[PDB]
Amino acid sequence: HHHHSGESYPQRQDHELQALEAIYGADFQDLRPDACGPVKEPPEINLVLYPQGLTGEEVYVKVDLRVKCPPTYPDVVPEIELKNAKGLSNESVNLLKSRLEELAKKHCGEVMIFELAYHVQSFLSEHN
Amino acid sequence: HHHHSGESYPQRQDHELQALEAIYGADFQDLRPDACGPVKEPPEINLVLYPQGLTGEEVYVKVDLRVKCPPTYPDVVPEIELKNAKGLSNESVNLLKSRLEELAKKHCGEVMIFELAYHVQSFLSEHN
Repeated sequence: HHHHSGESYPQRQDHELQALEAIYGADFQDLRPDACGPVKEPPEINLVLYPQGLTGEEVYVKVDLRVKCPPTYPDVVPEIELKNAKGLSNESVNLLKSRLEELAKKHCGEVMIFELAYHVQSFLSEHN
Repeated sequence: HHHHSGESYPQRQDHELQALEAIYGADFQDLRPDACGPVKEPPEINLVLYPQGLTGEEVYVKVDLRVKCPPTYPDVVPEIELKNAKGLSNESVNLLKSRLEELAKKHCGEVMIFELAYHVQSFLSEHN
């Protein structure tokens, strides 16, 4: 009745955060403060995302992907927010948020932030 | 004229392998032998993939995702192969391979093995 990997929800979430930091690096940020105790707060991360395959150093379209993973993630959808949108209209931001929440529902059962991030990168490329 | 991350192709490929090992763990395998010299062969990995959100311990449909990344990856598509297919017909395996190579073409410019792996997991769930 448990996931085939045999890992708990915190281990699956912690492994995804390590994977996100390895690929995105400085564009990834764990917004949780350094806890002096043994309790780990639910992960809240920020991903600065650019159009797919962006080159150079001059950006025109970008947005920050704010993801808060509840304890039952990824068996439940995470809290998705879009911040610091640049070069996007209000209708395009609402559309992207609706598509991400729709993607998150179909992605339940597996960690999904990598798929949400690529969906944003592909979306930004279509509006660039 | 270079990627916005400022990282080279080997660094982007090595970061993806570290991310893949963190999430998939034992289902991920680097098929490159341990080189005693300083030259790193092109990454050739194997991903044992199951239907999305598979529970229990009894598997019915599964396949291994064989990916070989050329030096210019991800600016060029990687070599994709499907091995050890279980519960899938020959037509379904050829379809999955065609969809993965189509996905890889649209994903050029960013690392894509995570998107290829989820596409397989979602595909296996539709044939389960």
